[PDB]
Amino acid sequence: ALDTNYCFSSTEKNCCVRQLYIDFRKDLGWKWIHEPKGYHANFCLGPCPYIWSLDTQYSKVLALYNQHNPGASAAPCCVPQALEPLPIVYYVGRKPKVEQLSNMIVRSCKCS
Amino acid sequence: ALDTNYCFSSTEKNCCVRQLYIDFRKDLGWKWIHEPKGYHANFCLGPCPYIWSLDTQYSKVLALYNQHNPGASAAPCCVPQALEPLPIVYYVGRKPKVEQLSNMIVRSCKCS
Amino acid sequence: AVKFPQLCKFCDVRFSTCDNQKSCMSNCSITSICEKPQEVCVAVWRKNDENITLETVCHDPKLPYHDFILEDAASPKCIMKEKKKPGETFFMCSCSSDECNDNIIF
Amino acid sequence: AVKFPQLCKFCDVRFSTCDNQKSCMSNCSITSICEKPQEVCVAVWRKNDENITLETVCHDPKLPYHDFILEDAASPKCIMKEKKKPGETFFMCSCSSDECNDNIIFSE
Amino acid sequence: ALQCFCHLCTKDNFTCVTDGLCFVSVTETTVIHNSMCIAEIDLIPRDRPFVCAPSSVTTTYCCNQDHCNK
Amino acid sequence: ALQCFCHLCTKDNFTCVTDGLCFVSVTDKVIHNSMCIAEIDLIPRDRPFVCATTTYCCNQDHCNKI
Repeated sequence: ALDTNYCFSSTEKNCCVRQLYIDFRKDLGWKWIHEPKGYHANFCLGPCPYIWSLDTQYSKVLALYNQHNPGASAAPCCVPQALEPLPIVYYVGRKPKVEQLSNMIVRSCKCS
Repeated sequence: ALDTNYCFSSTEKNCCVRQLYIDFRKDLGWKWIHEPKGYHANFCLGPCPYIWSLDTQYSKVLALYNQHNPGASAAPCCVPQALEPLPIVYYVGRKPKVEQLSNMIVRSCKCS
Repeated sequence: AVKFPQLCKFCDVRFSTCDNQKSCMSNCSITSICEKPQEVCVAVWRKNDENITLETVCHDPKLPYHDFILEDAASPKCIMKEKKKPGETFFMCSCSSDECNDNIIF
Repeated sequence: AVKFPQLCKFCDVRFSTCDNQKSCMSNCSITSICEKPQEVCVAVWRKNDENITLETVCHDPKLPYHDFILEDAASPKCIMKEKKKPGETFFMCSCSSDECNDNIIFSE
Repeated sequence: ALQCFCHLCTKDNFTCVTDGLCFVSVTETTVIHNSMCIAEIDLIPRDRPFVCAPSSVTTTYCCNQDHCNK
Repeated sequence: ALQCFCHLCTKDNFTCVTDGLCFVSVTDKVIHNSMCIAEIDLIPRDRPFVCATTTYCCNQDHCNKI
């Protein structure tokens, strides 16, 4: 529900997972990661109309409100929900440590 | 991290719980709730600069990304972390019914 | 599809003073969700001799409330129609919209 | 307070092409976190007769590398302070700044 | 055992099994209508869930039969 | 096991207990922020990116400068 399987396969303006490449050195500033030089992380973007994948009840109550008060600076935000790891390789001295970076990529999003 | 106690006492103009009152009959359009007639739900609002109640590693990455890239449209979002129930009284027929609406109040926020 | 009940005023027989007026407010705090989907809104107004009553309930149109089959049970508004009864005035109405029996229409 | 290990180039001894220049660029494709938090970066430029070799590693300043005291091991930059060694030229710098041994110096 | 039609359920047959009801809403654009499953635990109140009593240019309605989501 | 100085911990005597370190930064006015960091968040361990406008990650109790 609102994962890459859907968002990448279909097309729409509402909250959904979007494409977003990231170079570690240039965008994050990190210089310690040996591999990869970057990765695909994606990100959540798009309005959250009423009843469009609203996480909890407060999510709906907030949408309803907004719907009745158009432009009220108060509504659900399109944020991540399922995050995945990222296999990396960095050097500690001479022996390269190969480990996984947790919650680095996004699988799905949700309005809340 | 950002909670009711912190942000109702001060003014951080950064991601945190703002104050919001919702009138069932005029804000949401519900006429089935006998009591209360409204309640303080609040909401979350404000930017998410690097290391400012960033929830997950991905949030840390998105922030660091938006830092090296201005107006990137991709940055952590101020969204609720702790939701709380709201006891309400509504009549089903002649019978006075009482229940707790789970996740209706926001007591804290976070960047995601 | 699925059928859901509607909102109606449900204060039953209560005191009232709405008199010789076009419209008045049932102004009873209790607004309820009718138990039965088929049920509609109903509002009775009575003034026997030395006082005034005012009933507000839900009621399946199939049955007759006080020997009066709900005529306008599908009506949008609560059209206060009249009914003759011995030794008492008898105004009764019905409707099919939400909280319709809150505003009587003489 | 905590004292964290910094990043340094760590390709050991590789064939180089750096010569007769005001400054060269190590170009080690390996940036590592020094095991020992006290360690610093090092850069050894040993030109034998025909071949030249550059060495980039992490190293504890409290020790002598190739029989030399790391006196410049507190500098943020890597300025090659030439030494004297038989049958070849020998420059050696050491600094304390993330990837400071990636840009060796003899100029300005 | 209800089984409704759901569109966000890509690699899931485009269907989902709920213990509550099926939901379908059509909105006017310039036709976007999505369908989903809503568990009974999120029907509030059960007797008359506000989720199934649509708000303002939209047309939503609930149904308790398999794939009744249009 | 540890015990650090927290900033947002209003109704908690401005403190917290973790097993990692105490984070602190600095800065036209001037402000700065202190907080806790679990040892699970210390990625990568040998040199957590969060710890390396200034930044300190002391390893003691209530060791947050100003």
